[PDB]
Amino acid sequence: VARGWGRKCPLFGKNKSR
Repeated sequence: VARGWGRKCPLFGKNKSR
């Protein structure tokens, strides 16, 4: 359900996690 891990999931997408 999270095709955009880089954004959705933080642990996976630290970029968006900030």
